[PDB]
Amino acid sequence: MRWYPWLRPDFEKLVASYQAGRGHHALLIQALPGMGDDALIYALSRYLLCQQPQGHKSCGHCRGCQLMQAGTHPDYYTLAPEKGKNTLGVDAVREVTEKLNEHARLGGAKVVWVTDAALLTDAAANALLKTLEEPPAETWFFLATREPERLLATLRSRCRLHYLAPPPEQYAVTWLSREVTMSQDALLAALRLSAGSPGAALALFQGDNWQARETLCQALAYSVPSGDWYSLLAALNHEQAPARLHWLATLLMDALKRHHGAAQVTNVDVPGLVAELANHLSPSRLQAILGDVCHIREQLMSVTGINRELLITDLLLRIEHYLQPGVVLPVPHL
Amino acid sequence: MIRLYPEQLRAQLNEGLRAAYLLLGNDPLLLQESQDAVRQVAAAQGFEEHHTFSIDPNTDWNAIFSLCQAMSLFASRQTLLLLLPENGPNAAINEQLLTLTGLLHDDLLLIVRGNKLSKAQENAAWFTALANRSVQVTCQTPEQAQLPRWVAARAKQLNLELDDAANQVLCYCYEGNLLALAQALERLSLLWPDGKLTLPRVEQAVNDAAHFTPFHWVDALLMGKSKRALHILQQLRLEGSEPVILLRTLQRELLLLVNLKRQSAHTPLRALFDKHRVWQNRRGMMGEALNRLSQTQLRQAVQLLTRTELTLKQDYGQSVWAELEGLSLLLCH
Amino acid sequence: SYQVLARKWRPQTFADVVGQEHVLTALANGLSLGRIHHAYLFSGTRGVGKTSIARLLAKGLNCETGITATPCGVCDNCREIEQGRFVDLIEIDAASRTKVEDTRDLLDNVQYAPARGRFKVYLIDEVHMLSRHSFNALLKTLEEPPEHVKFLLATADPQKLPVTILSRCLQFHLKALDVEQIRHQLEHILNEEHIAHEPRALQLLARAAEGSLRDALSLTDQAIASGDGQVSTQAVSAMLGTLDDDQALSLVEAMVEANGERVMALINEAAARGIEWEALLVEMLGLLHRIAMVQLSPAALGNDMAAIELRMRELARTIPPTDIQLYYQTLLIGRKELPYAPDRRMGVEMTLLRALAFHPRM
Amino acid sequence: QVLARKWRPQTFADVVGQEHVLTALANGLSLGRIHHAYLFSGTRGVGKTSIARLLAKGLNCETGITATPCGVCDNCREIEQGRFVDLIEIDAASRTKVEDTRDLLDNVQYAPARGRFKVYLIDEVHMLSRHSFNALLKTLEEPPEHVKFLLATADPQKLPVTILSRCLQFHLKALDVEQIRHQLEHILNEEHIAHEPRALQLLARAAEGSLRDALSLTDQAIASGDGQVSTQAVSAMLGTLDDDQALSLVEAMVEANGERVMALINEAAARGIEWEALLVEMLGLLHRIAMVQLSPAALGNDMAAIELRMRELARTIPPTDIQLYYQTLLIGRKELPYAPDRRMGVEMTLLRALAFHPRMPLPEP
Amino acid sequence: VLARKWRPQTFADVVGQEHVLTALANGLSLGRIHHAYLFSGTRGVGKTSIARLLAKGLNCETGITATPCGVCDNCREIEQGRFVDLIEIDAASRTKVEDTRDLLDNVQYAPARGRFKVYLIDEVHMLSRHSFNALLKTLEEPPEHVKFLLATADPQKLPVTILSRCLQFHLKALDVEQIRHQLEHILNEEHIAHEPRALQLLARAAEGSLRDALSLTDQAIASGDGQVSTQAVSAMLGTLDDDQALSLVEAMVEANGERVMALINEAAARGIEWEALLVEMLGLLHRIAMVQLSPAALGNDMAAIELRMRELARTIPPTDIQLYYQTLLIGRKELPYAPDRRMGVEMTLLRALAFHPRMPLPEP
DNA sequence: CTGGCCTATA
DNA sequence: TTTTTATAGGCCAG
Ligand SMILES: Nc1ncnc2c1ncn2[C@@H]1O[C@H](COP(=O)(O)OP(=O)(O)O)[C@@H](O)[C@H]1O
Ligand SMILES: Nc1ncnc2c1ncn2[C@@H]1O[C@H](COP(=O)(O)OP(=O)(O)O)[C@@H](O)[C@H]1O
Ligand SMILES: Nc1ncnc2c1ncn2[C@@H]1O[C@H](COP(=O)(O)OP(=O)(O)O)[C@@H](O)[C@H]1O
Ligand code: BEF
Ligand code: BEF
Ligand code: BEF
Ligand SMILES: [Mg+2]
Ligand SMILES: [Mg+2]
Ligand SMILES: [Mg+2]
Ligand SMILES: [Zn+2]
Ligand SMILES: [Zn+2]
Ligand SMILES: [Zn+2]
Ligand SMILES: [Zn+2]
Repeated sequence: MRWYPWLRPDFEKLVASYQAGRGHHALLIQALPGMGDDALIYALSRYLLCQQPQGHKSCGHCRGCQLMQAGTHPDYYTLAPEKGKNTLGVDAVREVTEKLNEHARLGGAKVVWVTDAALLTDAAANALLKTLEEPPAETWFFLATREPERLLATLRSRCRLHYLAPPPEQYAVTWLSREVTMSQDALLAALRLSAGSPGAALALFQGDNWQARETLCQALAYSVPSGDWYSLLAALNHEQAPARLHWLATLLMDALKRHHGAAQVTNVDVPGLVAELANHLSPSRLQAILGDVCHIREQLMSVTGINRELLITDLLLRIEHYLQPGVVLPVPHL
Repeated sequence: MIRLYPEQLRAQLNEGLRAAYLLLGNDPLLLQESQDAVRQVAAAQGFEEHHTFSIDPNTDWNAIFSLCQAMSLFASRQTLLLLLPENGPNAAINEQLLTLTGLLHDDLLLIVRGNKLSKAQENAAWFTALANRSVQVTCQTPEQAQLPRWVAARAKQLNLELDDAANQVLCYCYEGNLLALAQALERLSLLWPDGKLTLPRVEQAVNDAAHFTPFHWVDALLMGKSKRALHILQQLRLEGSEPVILLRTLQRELLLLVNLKRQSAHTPLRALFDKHRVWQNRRGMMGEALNRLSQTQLRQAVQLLTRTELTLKQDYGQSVWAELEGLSLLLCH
Repeated sequence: SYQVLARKWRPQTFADVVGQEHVLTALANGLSLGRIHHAYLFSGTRGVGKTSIARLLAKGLNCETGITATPCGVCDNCREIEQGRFVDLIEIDAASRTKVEDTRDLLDNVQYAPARGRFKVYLIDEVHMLSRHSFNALLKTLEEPPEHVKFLLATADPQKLPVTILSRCLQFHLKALDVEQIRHQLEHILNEEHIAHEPRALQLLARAAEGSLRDALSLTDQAIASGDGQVSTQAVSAMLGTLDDDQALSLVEAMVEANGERVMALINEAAARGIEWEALLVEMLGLLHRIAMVQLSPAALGNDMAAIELRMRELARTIPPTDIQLYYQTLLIGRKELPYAPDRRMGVEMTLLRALAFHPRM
Repeated sequence: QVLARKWRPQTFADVVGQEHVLTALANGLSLGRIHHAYLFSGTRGVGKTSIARLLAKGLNCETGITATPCGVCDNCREIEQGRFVDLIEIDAASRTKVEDTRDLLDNVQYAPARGRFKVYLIDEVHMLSRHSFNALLKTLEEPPEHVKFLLATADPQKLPVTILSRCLQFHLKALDVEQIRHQLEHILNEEHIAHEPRALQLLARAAEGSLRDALSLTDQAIASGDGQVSTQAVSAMLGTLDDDQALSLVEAMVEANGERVMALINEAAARGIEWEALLVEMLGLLHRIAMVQLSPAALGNDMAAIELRMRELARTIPPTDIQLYYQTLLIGRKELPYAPDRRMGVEMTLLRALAFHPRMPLPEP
Repeated sequence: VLARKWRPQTFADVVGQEHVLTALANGLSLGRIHHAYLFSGTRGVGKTSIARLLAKGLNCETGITATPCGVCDNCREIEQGRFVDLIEIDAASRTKVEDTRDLLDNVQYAPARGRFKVYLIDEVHMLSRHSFNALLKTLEEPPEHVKFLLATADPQKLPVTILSRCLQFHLKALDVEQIRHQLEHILNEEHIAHEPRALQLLARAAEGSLRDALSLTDQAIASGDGQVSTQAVSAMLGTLDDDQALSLVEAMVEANGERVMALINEAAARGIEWEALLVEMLGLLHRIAMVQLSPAALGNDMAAIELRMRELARTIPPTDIQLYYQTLLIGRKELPYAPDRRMGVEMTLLRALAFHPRMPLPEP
């Protein structure tokens, strides 16, 4: 969990309110992945739990800070998911909501960090509602998401919103150039793939990840001219599919942008693949395929347990059908 | 080690008893029947004390040290039974067994029930040094091919006279559930002392109760026999099979079909099967399929199997069984 | 002893409640007539007075002064309810205590008479989460409680309750609070709190409340931290994501002119200014609506548009009504499906791109 | 106090509808042919619990097993107050487990304390675990002479077939607009409460077949209208608007005249009427119209004041056209959540109507 | 009660089931008694009735016989309810192991009246794993004076390790005539008036169960005030119709709009959940479209609905069938938005009707 | 009253 | 060679 420089002022504004004792008991921070909301919170958590605060700072030498420092501090609850899983269940919430009525087991404040509100089960969300509207005293909640609009209506209105806007593109690229050594064009794409978030950007270069985009790009460079899109299975069928599908989505879109002669593309670093999409596919089909590729991505992410291989396979067999002349293409609904 | 089919057992247990009787297989009736044929003849050779013992990996190193002790001379002859885990003899139990292999008396008679064994499980020292001493009984069930003979065989041992056509009708109704086929004859001989089981006579005394695995279904699809399929579905329902399982087993195959069908333009049929490690007995069946089904039908099958996966796990839908009845028909044109 | 506005200002007497005047009336009305039911159910969207009112009805039943519709708030009994400490208002977090075993306990302790109050009032909130079995356990008792017992159910999502449960209740559907309703209330509060505000920023806040007082109060408390102490127009608008009127129209224009290169290039400067995408889409839906309207009668364009009106009327004259509906339609669906696409930006891009390639008919 | 509870019929005479159930029972008590497992089913509020209790009351009446219990003998009055030591009203939804059912069984053998019969009435019986169902099986097929089972439930399909085959099933039907109305009147009269005759038609309808839903609705009508059940009160509470203004906008729409459509919306707007509400009454009308086309007598009994005009519309407009207006007004609904502004959305929906109007489209450039 | 009174006390008295009875007869007759019988089949087709006869014929004072006498002390004693050596366990209320262990501790002591100790375990599917294990031990080593008659409607639940120790007799469902005849018999003996077709309607409604039949009659006899009339029975069965969805498919294809909108009204009384009617219809349409690809697509399941279905299949155009289908699915997609769920289903059929290919809707 | 096991609903 | 998941209700042996 790292701390990024673009947090300083967001932190300094949020602590302030707390420092006055007028902090809001239920802050929902919205940040892209990799924007460092987890560290922004930690900072806020640590400050709330330290018994000898040096202004904004946590001292390190008080009992509180020590315990916090060593995993175990009785009054800090983390609500992430069970290790094997990707939802955050109701039973897990209910422990935290109960123990919260016990006087602070070290007579301080109690802080609850909900790592990603998106992961609250529908049942977990509601269970959180009454405690969240009116917690005991000196209780402090922190939740985070990508997208507040995906969050239970009633949960949303008990929180105060704080927006973690990402730094200017320029700043972020200069940030990056100092962490990885890649082409300028590269950074820029990685960054743009990542909706602006440096570090979410940076994370692309760290994994097996960028090596795998190059593989998607290679494969794609073949399917386009030839019409073999089932050929993509191998580069897409992988646990990281939602991400790689999103990569493919942005390529289709960049091509659609060139059919319109737009200045920004996203995949700045592969303007050759972008052009070949523009050349061998009609607007009508670039667009339709963009449609389906996103729509599956959603399902792949939002349907518990759904079979990746079957879904990606059907998507590829079906794209090939769209390629045929005169087939009827998909048009969003409702 | 004298390998046997349950029918043959009765005779080679009369010749000579042997220190070890290995009952291996899957079929619930061939096991019970064999089991009992042995216990019966053991009492009758002086055996009073009979002990049973199910071996989980749960049996401690104190539960297997109360079995090795369970055989000391001279006690009136005792019949020690052992039951087996799903996996068979693990590395922990592969060794406990080794301890029993040399403790063999005319006083202690070993009986062992369970599934078939992995080939290097069978070839694990203790088992082959039991080998010239032991008898082994194949209890696998007969399949849609091998089955009628087993019926016309049992039919005769119960001295009943079955017709070509009545045989056909028992095999349809009771496939994969011998224990019901067996009572089927028992019930028919009480019905008619004649012993003559004309078709129409046997017809009236039957009920439909086959047991299939999801594999049976995909096979019927692969070979384009639709009426068979639909029967399999209807029975798979009433046994309450998780339909999720059906989806996934149809898919391993339907996706493989997609992928063969494509490449089959470029590389010969045979090289492809090799490429993919396609079990030999499956291979003729597969080609049949690849021949009847277009590269489009396959695609429609894939789209339609996908709609029913979503319909199941996203929409929490009822449809599923009927969506599969229909998928099943599509793959048979 | 600080607490968020959203919490402090919970109406503590009927007199202090905003709107919902049809509920407040039948409640006060029945309390007075003597026609007091045993199972009131309270519904509506988040933050419009559901459980604030339940709690008010409970003070009203138990008040030391008498069963009233206008409860004092100055007897041991109203104070205790205010603070949650009152023994004979049993408040259940249904969303937490959903299990039958739990609600069967509830029942086993109904037969017993009230401690210090006149009625034993069960307030089951977020009631839509009780299990199926829990709902049915209540069936017999909810229909036929002891004379000393009253049930007050509240939920945001009443669709989810079995129809057998509804049959047995009086259902009061609280309306969403009106834009002005929310606004006057915002004014009052910021005044009593002694905080500086600018009229037009209350305007933006009420709109953005999207019908809900709590929502509204939470936005306000966000204004007050973001704003350094003031709730100014400048501040709220930066925070909310509000648009300067030109940028929206320019996009509508480039959109109908099938001008790809410009729609994208124009979204890109929007991206840089940090615009709230759902706002864009909405403002855009709004202009398309004017336009289609004017085409009906020329006088339907507002005084409010003056600086735009030249560009509006053109779009009205040029573009066929039919083709404007497809534009509206397409951006509406696009807003709906917005939070599902991989970025918010990418969603606006797929949406406008789709719309772009309409222009020529045949 | 509370209507829904006060008016529970206390004799068969007092029960509304359900002739087919009432007749059968009565025909059978005097006929001396009396089952041991009666099962009562049908939607909420149609009289199953109250019939069940009436049967019990009739089975034990000190005068004799009779279809017309006397409502005065100790047993009758006692059953009415719910404190009769031989009518065991079992709340199946709390006693759901087997170990519970087993206790009920253990005490079946024992003979009644005061009456001809020990009557178990097992209400909301569909909640019993699978286990406790089968536990009932044998005792339900072959009880003792002095035992009777009255099962009642909202949904019977939940009951194992093995249970059903064992009992007489009386499925009470939901109630006619007219049947409910008559009752709502009787009660309001007897209870001395001023009412407008139409407020009753309006409630009887909103009741959606349920007599309880009806009374519950009336109760809060009495409260909303302050001691009076008035049409203004009722349609306020129901979100109906009084029927002219809805229809008038439909007509304006089919007649393609925009000015009036928009005007009628501006007028809807000063009243503040609820936007989804309006869209709904309109589909609500567009339907009855498509309906009346099909079968003529099908036009409702509630809209006498509007029929002249409705009839006219069914006459003059092609079904294919009407399915269009409904379609269009429907997705309008689907869209309303997402439209910028709930009004704007309703406005825009009708504009779509005019732009795609079949008989006089909006003017192309 | 009819269901109780007319319980066969003699083998002759039993309806159908001839393939069980005959084997039982001959086994008693020819000295072949298994140590354990299991009787299965659906609700009310003779499962336990036959169990209780095997007991009479097993202990008759005349001897072991196919033709028990029903008059000896032992035979009226069992007919009655209290025969010292017929232990009829209600295995559903006594399922725990404690209870089964205690039953079986007395298995060893001899029978104090007749030839055999007969344990008659009914609705036996309910016993625990552990109560089965315990039962098994005694069925593997049956005492001689002991026999075990096991009955359950759902045998699929007994362990394979028990099914393998009982001769299992699967009772058949009774045929419409088989049921009709017994109806006529009984109704006459009780001296009760009936029209030929009232009985044909009852038997059909019973769905193959002789109990569901007698239960349906007792009630019939009430609605008729002592007479079983077609006027009357037809009435009562319409009270109880599952019908509504299959019926609307038939009445939709035939363009009969009064019958279509009256069925929609019939549905409202029975008190339907509307999105559910729709779904039974889409689901019927599907099932039919497949009995167009093969006959085998109609289930073991379908029987009472069945005759109707095969005819619906023959007499329809399969391009038409996917036509209706598109319209119903859309009505569904539309139904939460339609103003009244009822109105929704109505306008969905009204749409189905005006866009009828075969006989369209009249235009002004 | 725990831990093993089964089931139904969404 | 045989499989979605989160929450719930429930039965049983010892
Ligand atoms: N009608 C209203 N009048 C005044 N304040 C209100 C009203 N509705 C909501 N609020 C504000 O919203 C906060 C939460 O309200 P609450 O009554 O819990 O809404 P809910 O219906 O969602 O339970 C209250 O504390 C109060 O500040
Ligand atoms: N047939 C009916 N006749 C008169 N009142 C009825 C009838 N059905 C329902 N009610 C009214 O609704 C109340 C609740 O009825 P109840 O019989 O409990 O319905 P349920 O069938 O759902 O148990 C009754 O007390 C009565 O006032
Ligand atoms: N074959 C049959 N002959 C005559 N009556 C029957 C027959 N089957 C069922 N019945 C009727 O149903 C009643 C109960 O039958 P039963 O044998 O207990 O059904 P189950 O198989 O469900 O235990 C009997 O009293 C009898 O009246
Ligand atoms: F937040 Be409220 F109870 F909808
Ligand atoms: F109100 Be009823 F018993 F469903
Ligand atoms: F007694 Be049966 F199985 F209904
Ligand atoms: Mg609330
Ligand atoms: Mg009731
Ligand atoms: Mg039985
Ligand atoms: Zn510190
Ligand atoms: Zn007071
Ligand atoms: Zn009386
Ligand atoms: Zn006799």
